Amino acid sequence: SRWRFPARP
Amino acid sequence: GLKAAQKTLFPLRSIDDVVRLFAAELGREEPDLVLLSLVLGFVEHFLAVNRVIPTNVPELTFQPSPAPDPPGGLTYFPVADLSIIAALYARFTAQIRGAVDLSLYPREGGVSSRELVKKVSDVIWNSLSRSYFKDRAHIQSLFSFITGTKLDSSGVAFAVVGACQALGLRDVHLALSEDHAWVVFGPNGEQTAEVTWHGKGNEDRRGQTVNAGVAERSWLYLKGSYMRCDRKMEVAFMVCAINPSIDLHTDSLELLQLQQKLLWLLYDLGHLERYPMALGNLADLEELEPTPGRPDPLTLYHKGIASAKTYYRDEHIYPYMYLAGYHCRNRNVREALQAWADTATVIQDYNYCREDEEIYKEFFEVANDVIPNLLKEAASLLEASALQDPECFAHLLRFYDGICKWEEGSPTPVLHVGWATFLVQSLGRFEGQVRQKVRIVSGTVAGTARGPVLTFQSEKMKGMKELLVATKINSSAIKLQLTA
Repeated sequence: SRWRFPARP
Repeated sequence: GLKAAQKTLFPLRSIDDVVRLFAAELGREEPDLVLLSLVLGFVEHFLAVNRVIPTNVPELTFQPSPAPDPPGGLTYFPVADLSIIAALYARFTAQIRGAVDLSLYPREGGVSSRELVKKVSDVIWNSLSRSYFKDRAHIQSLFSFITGTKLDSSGVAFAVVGACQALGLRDVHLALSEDHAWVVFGPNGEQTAEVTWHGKGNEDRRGQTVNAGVAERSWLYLKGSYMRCDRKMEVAFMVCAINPSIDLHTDSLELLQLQQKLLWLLYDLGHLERYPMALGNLADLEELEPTPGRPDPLTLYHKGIASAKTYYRDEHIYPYMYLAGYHCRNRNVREALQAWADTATVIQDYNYCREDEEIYKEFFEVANDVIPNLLKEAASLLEASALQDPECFAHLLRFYDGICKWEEGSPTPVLHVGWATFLVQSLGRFEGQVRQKVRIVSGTVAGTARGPVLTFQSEKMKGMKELLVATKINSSAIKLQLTA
């Protein structure tokens, strides 16, 4: 994961 | 600039030492986000971003300790000199108090002007770098902001809020939907502001209000049931923003332990109570590396859904997605299809809008990849059951129902021909003997005086309650119905 919205599943 | 009661807790030489700063900063009335972000960012940097140890920087030191599993001899940790951390703190505060002066912003007893907020916003926004990709890893913290000027979408909103704490404004807070961030402020915190961009498109609505997005019933804004944070919740967000990814396939052990522990800390302090997604993250963590004396993952996913229903009108999608995942990964088709249906049950009272692309893709994967793959796998496990339970067939149907209802009253159409092939194919994955044991009733009498049952809510799914229960699935027909 490079960047996903924080706390996303 | 820093208080003495905070300085004393330095320097940090282990994951534990870090937890102390958080448990101690969390016990004050105004936890310092700027301080906690810097520490986190600092730590995450030498652990995930640049792991090679510099030997020419007498100011930066590392701390040896026994490595977790039998594998390895010694592990190294970046010692957080008080000097280094305080230097960054001061640099941040200078940019702020030095680029905005509260001299001209009369606050009538504990409120902040919309002009002040929109200013602090601009201050941070214009401080941003010109040359960088907005989706890259490890630019969420203020350590990133102050150091390289790089910040990601959500990280910008966090910065704006931290900046306001630095200026003394204690009414400005982080507002969190499932895919967006903005700022809330005012007396009783009902006034809102947009501070960061959304999606690939640099399209911002800065200075504008969320009222329009809440109005149009889009999932980005959760029909107004989005999170309104407090200092404590914003610290949680921060912990959840920790990105333990070293590489596409590699993860930092220390950063995982760190984030896992800090979530418990927050859980025991009860600060996870109104943060469903946090409960989810904590859960997923545990599944992989459980800690002794703590509840099961499954326990946690539910405490997460409980929170959604209690404090957010059960209008959140992810607490189900989280759970459906757990089962799917743990090969429990029945329980999985159940939760995916529960998901569509929420999405059905929304509208698919321009900015809701992320959740669209999340259903598209489930509907077209993940589910047709649990079924494909199931059609081979009995041949060597659940593929023969009507209730599961209902779950699947209810799932599609919700997605159909969702589409209703929407700008952009959800369903297209490509959704059909996997509906047809997933139906065919169930024997007619079973697809007929499901009672598709509309309604016997309403109210009350003084196989399994299933009622559709979508006019689309209603018109097909017969084709879905045939012995021969009319491919051509279900297609031309699903899309209209």
